[PDB]
Amino acid sequence: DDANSFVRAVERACSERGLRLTPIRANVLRLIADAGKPVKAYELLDWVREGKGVGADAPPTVYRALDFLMANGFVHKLESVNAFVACHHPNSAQHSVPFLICDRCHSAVELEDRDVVSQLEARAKALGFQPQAQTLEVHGLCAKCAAA
Amino acid sequence: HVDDANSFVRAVERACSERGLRLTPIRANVLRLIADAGKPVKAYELLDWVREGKGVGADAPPTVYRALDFLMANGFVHKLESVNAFVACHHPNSAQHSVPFLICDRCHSAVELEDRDVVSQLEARAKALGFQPQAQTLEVHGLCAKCAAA
Ligand SMILES: [Zn+2]
Ligand SMILES: [Zn+2]
Repeated sequence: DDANSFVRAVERACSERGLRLTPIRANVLRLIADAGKPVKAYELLDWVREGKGVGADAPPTVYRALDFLMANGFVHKLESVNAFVACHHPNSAQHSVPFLICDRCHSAVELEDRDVVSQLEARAKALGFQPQAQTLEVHGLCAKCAAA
Repeated sequence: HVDDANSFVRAVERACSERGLRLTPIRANVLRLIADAGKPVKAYELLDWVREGKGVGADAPPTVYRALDFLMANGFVHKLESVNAFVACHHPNSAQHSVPFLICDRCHSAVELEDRDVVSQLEARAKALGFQPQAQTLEVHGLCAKCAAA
């Protein structure tokens, strides 16, 4: 229900935004949702292929589906560990620390300064948000994308 | 070719290409109107400007509000609750004293983070983690208490 909660929020978001979930995009979304942990690009391709030997999606098609999710902010690249993670959503605890994500490149870094976060979360609760129903995200621009 | 608000419209158009979104004329029209205005814009005002820009044949109000919902749902435009008016996303090099926004990802309502102490620390942490808080003001994304309860 963790994974179903993620799929439902992205489907709801796509409906609202005018985005289209083709079959591969829904397939990839489901595999990422059912992982519940960061995913390597090679694991996603293996999983997509596990269905049919010959009738499998070509790798570029699989990775364009992953880029679609990243570009729309449903998935980030945790470059810490060279893997892909679902956006924060109304999910469980025990792996929830805010993400800092770049607008252009969709890499994420985890904000691990407990008192900066705690202050940020306090400000947001006072201002009408629920930092514990959904872990916050900070969105900005990385130094590397800023250089161009 | 493109100055500073024109860069913003360009980058939204590029983002549409990478995301799988269609930027119709009315969507580009409302975006450019919001971007060129500097100050938050009321909805009735965009509707005014859209009619003034076109004249005979103007888009009906439902078309203009749906284009605004498109822009909000995709995070290019927020509704600033305090002034009940719309503002562009934070974007690169807009030259001003801008402050970070806190946006609900469900209703697209935003509020400014006016706590200098908390903002200063966040930007300091972001600079330490590899980001450029001066190249583009930070946004914080969360779920509002009202949207959470519904
Ligand atoms: Zn980047
Ligand atoms: Zn809300």
